Amino acid sequence: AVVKCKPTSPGRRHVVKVVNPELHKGKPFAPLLEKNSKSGGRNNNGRITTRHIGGGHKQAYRIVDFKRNKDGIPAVVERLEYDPNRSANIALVLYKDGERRYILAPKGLKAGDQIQSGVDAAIKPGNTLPMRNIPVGSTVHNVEMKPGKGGQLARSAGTYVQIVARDGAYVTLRLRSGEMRKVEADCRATLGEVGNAEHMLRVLGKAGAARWRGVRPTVRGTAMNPVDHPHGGGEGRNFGKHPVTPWGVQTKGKKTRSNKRTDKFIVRRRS
RNA sequence: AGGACCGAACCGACUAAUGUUGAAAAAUUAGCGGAUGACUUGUGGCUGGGGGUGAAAGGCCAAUCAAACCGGGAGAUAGCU
RNA sequence: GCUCGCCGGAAGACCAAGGGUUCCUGUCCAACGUUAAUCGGGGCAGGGUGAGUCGACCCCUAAGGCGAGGCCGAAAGGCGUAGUCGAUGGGAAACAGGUUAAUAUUCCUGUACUUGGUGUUACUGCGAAGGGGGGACGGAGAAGGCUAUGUUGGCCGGGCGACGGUUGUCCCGGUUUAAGCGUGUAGGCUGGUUUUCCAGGCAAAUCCGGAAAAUCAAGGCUGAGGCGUGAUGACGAGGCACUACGGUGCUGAAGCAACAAAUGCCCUGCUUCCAGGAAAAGCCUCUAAGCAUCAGGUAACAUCAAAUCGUACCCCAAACCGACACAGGUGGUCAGGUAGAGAAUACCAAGGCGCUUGAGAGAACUCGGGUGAAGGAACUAGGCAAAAUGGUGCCGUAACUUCGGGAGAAGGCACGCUGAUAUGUAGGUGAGGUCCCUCGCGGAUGGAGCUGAAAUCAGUCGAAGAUACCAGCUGGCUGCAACUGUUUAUUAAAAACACAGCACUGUGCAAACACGAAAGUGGACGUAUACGGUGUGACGCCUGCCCGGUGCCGGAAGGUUAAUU
RNA sequence: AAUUCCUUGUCGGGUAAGUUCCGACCUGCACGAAUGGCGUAAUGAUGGCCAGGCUGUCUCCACCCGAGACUCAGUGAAAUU
RNA sequence: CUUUAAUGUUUGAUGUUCUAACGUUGACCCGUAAUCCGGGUUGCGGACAGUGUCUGGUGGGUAGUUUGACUGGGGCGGUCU
Repeated sequence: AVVKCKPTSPGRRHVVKVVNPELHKGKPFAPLLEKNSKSGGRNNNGRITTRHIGGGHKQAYRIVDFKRNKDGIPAVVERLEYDPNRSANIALVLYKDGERRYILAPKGLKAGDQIQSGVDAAIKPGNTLPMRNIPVGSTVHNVEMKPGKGGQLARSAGTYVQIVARDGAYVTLRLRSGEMRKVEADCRATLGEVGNAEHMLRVLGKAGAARWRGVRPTVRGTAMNPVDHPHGGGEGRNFGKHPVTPWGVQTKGKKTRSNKRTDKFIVRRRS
């Protein structure tokens, strides 16, 4: 659910919460956890490659099955769980064979729902089948880009891919960005939309929240003594030059796709 | 419940006076701000010089920073004292 | 040595880091000590540090480091797999008393405990570089039950007062005792037991997990403290023999109860929230490869080993970092009494210092402070500074407002002491006794005793009763920024910087981007409700016209147009 | 007006008197709507202004308590030249 | 020798298809109790991508420098034969 707190304190006026009592009020399944230490935006060389990364509440990783390769074995859900590594929720499933796994939560899934992966699976939210068997004009998530590696597309809170056409060994899709892409007609795609749609409605209401997520403050650059930034400074707020990133790139229209390796799977890039 | 409140420890450093070859190569006394947090601290580790880092001041990087220190090219050049 | 003074949440006590003999004793006084110096953290000599249980080493691992191979790189060399290192973390074991001039839970006494090795006896399925369980973990809040500690009484011992009174409801001192062993309570978690079956736990599996039936509801685990033992002891205020008043032998009475009570223990818990909260090993189990009248494993006893290094002293300081015996800085633990909300603050105990130049005089003037005639900001850039305000409870509290606030608005009233209501009340605690029992650390009754507010009435003293330290000045208009916060260490705390939110734009994953000649890493073990960049800067009303120029995003006919030919 | 040169713009408010301050006027030398515009409760060791209260801030200083200064003994610098 | 079509060969361009180089930060197997690497099998792309040399454009992102003299101070103006 969604709820807007009371302005009993400054910084609580506009903060909005996404409360969902369906989540698990306890610890997750340890066998599916591992070590994940914060990075700080630095690399093997120690330099900060990406900025605005630092601190944040401690986090444990959830071993999520982005492949769903346990075909022909129904699995029932047990509980929904919070995952900080991603914006979407996850549900602790239980296969008939006694094995447990983590997956993404579809739009209207609940505890006790049955799911089956493979080609002989039913067409209902949560099941996984190759796209060669999915009806055209349907909705899917956790889509794969290559057979056998695991879903990569539509893994966000309320994101979904909509299958729109099929001609041969490939199937065309409309991604949440509006792009029109075509991928092999053998990749696995789960039905339904990832259910956390109300996540985009969450309001932090104060700066400290962005620190819990690990977002360090972002200084503009308009006043950045010119040695640091092309925007530089000047007596007052002059800013009389084009918008440019550091290292000299526009940032306000310059398209920077230099792949030229696919040239086949793009149809309607966007806009 | 709170980046809530009064207020010590604790972290700060707004003003004043003293001190200005000082007790101190930036402190002291009287008051002051914050004080469950974007807090603070210990131990160890990573980022190295046109580079690092920076809630950004051209600030910090061993009392030294509009480009650290050491040694070297080097007895640089110096139509200037 | 007798006094006075100072800290006493330290200016006391115990350590890490660091220092490295500054430790104790004797001797010495050139130099060092901001003076003298018989003294000294000074000089010379000598002595001093005792561990199976504390710590390190060691076992395991984190961020991270090196890195056989190997990938990459003009050379140097760089990253990194398997692995190996790396604490600030996890991992078996000792408490009290006594003792040295200087060392201790290290030595002595007493009482214990732990992990291994070997051997003996009996019963036996034992086994890993594997599997699983466990270890294993967040913040906040809430009480409840306890202890350390403290208070009073009782008891024991002594005392009868330099000056009125002091054989009493008087004064002083003491009333301490551990780990360990057994008891397994308050209370927390959890439904157990027996068998059959199974796509999973990389192979196997009696253990994990899963599934279907049967059967009893009490089963087990965790767990402070209390109680008993440990302890016919030890310690013990004081006495008694040696007694150089330097000290040693023996002896040594009472050693209970009640109340209060922690920020610590039960609690790695309970409750709740979103920011969703380390790893590996040891340990407990599972079997595989393999070995079985073996080896191995288990229970009991006997016995052996538990090495090596460190331990002195200072450690908020005169011994570390600051050139000084420098008003500085420096992490962790212990946390007494009265008043108090309190680790504030004031006076004190234990304990430790009086700050390594003193004396006299009592001028200007400076520094740090007290007070003030009448006036009360006229001083001044400016109420700078100083003064004043200051607490508890009740009454009361405006425009505005995002309806939370503003607000402790402003303002007003009473605060002491004695007695009584009540020989000390409400209330808390709770004994004996009585009764019950699944007979225990039980339950209920019971209300002793202890403890202890607040309120009113009356009376009383004083100039003044929140008498001291301690402890908000308030109100009105308005600019800027929303606010909390943040920055020029060492002249700039601000209207700048950040900020939640909004917007444009890029990015379809071998993502853009960034670091790197490269491999490759971060971004991210993320996937457009996402990441990066730019601008603006809560929120509310809004964000208007112009694409000529620059740049960007696009297109097509033609013209120009490189190497190459 | 944190922007207004002429300028102490005019009027009014408050003051015995107000180049600052508040409220309107608009003749914008030279505001302007995300290098954001107009407002904005609340916050503020923020900038400016007006009151109450209290004050040695002043009229105008006076006395007292201490530490130096001054005298005596001991150790014994400095910048400058 | 003045001329014009299917063909043989020549090469040149557009397009379709394929695989044998190449790629694979796709799956699986082995070295091997190893998310590296290598090899192997298979699958998807496929002469594209990518790299190298030459080359046009872009390029304050990063460097090395220049930015005159006279002058009733300099600058501005003005002048320089």
